[PDB]
Amino acid sequence: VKEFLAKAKEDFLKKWETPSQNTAQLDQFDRIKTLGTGSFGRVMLVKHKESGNHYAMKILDKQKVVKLKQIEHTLNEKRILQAVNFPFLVKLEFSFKDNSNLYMVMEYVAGGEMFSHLRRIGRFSEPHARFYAAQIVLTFEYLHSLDLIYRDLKPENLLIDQQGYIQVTDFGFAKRVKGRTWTLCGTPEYLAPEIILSKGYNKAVDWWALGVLIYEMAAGYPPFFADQPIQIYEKIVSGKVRFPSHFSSDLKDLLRNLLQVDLTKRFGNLKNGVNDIKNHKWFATTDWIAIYQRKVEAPFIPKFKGPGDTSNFDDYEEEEIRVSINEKCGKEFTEF
Amino acid sequence: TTYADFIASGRTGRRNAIH
Ligand SMILES: Nc1ncnc2c1ncn2[C@@H]1O[C@H](COP(=O)(O)OP(=O)(O)O)[C@@H](O)[C@H]1O
Ligand SMILES: [Mg+2]
Ligand SMILES: [Mg+2]
Repeated sequence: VKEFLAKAKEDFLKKWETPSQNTAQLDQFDRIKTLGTGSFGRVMLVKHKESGNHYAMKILDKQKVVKLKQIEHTLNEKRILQAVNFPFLVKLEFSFKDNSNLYMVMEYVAGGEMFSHLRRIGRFSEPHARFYAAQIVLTFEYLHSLDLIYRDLKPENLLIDQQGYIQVTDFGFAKRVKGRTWTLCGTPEYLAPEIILSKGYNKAVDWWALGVLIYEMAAGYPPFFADQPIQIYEKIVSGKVRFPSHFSSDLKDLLRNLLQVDLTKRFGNLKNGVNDIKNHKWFATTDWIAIYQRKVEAPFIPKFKGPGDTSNFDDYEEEEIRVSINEKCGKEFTEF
Repeated sequence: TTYADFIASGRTGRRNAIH
């Protein structure tokens, strides 16, 4: 563990300093179906001609990135994603750009969003939630050791793979920062109090968001919800959280230490760091090594009828990919 | 119930980010 994170940092630093660039072209792919939309872009299933592999292609309209003031965030997203390598992070296979758009081509995770299965089933049992939570704990351990904050944990950005394991996607708000940072970004239900209160914040916001995720997985609904974000914010800063009757005492004790408004007391941010979380009683039955090596049997395995099957994804309205004869935002995205 | 209140709320679908 201790020595693995040292070797991992060296490969990351090499790619962080000299990122890959322009490793494919749009005409090398056939576009098939939209897998998902987000706040900023669209992700399509594509097939790579020479090879026949299916991939998931994220498409960002440069003008829309500019209008929403996401230039720096989008450059972080590609720079960080092409440099990381971890069993529970989507792999970036190609990236390129044209006159109008930025493209990131990822491995296709056919099992669908955690969001869809969680809403359909209603809630996950604690052993089921724990299996997923352990993968996120290890993923944040790895990312934080590289000085990375993720800042957008939620079931909509978590994908289930063929073996039933998690793949974290969407590095849109990820940032490499050694001190504090100040950007107000993320999803209202998952925002830590210190973000809302315009305090400088650090990697501890990821551990708060983990608490929210575990709650929502096990309860079926977020700990703080309302119809308008403003009322969500008021509940988050008040810190008062109620637990469902069926939560175990161990689960409630862990969540009280993750959903801790006081930065100095929040698990993950203390002297022992992530080991406070790994050593908690709720994880007593968790074999961290076996999870990392993907040797544990997944509690739920999605159905697949073949390569290119999208049945675990919702349908979306398809739109044409337009490319202008004139280059847009050429040098804003020079390093992409 | 809390579940009923959530399911009747406007934020049961996929959630977008704030910026
Ligand atoms: N590697 C992937 N494989 C399959 N589907 C994906 C992949 N990456 C993203 N998606 C789908 O596309 C959606 C949007 O992608 P994301 O990167 O989260 O875009 P945004 O930043 O706009 O939210 C996700 O919620 C998911 O459904
Ligand atoms: Mg997303
Ligand atoms: Mg995003």
